[PDB]
Amino acid sequence: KKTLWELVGRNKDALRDFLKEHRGTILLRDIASEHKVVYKPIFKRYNGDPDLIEDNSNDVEHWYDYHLERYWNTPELKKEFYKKFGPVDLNQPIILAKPLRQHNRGDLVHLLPQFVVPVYN
Amino acid sequence: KKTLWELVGRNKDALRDFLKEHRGTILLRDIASEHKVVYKPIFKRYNGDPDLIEDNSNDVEHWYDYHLERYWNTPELKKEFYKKFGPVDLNQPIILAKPLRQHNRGDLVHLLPQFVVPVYN
Repeated sequence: KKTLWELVGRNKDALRDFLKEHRGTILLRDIASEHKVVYKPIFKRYNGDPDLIEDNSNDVEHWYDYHLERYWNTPELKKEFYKKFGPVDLNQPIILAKPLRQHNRGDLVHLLPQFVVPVYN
Repeated sequence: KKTLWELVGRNKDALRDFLKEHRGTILLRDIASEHKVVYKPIFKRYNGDPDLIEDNSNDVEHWYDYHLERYWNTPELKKEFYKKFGPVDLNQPIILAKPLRQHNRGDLVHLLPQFVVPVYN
């Protein structure tokens, strides 16, 4: 697909490398939400790696379900959702990020690589 | 076309007072990008003063170099760029602004006063 998780072929080390390589330019758009917010990933002041939460399949499942339920909530929309994104990848990490919108100083979000596309890749 | 930073005497309190005085009648066109998009100056969350960033001249250099490399990245264009804008002024604040409609980079941009010209209504 065109999502970040497919672009790195479902591999957390490659995801971490990808984000690290484009630290100064990289933005992510949620395409699983109706309101196409673009987000700036958070990086760790130290080693310069992205701030990822690894191995929390519980939170992954929640975010996955949350989107399906909020935005793709009809039998029809549901078949397309699954066509676009596939079944949940419980092994993906969660990316720490802030939405590019006004007054975003506090705002942290958890994004699934499965649901985001790089801007400008 | 005289830039905002020139019009306010390269003084950062002068810049703040200018955006306060013209609130509601000025927009800002980014003239350092290929597409010269017009944005609206963001005012502080519960608002009198413009939402500027004044403490970070590494972010100033980042945005100045960013446009140079993206948009003026031939020998010819780099000359025209420099002749037009001059060296980066590290004393300038960063202007938080938002697009007038849905934008590929999201709904918040950082604009250099050195790279923008006012658009009046």
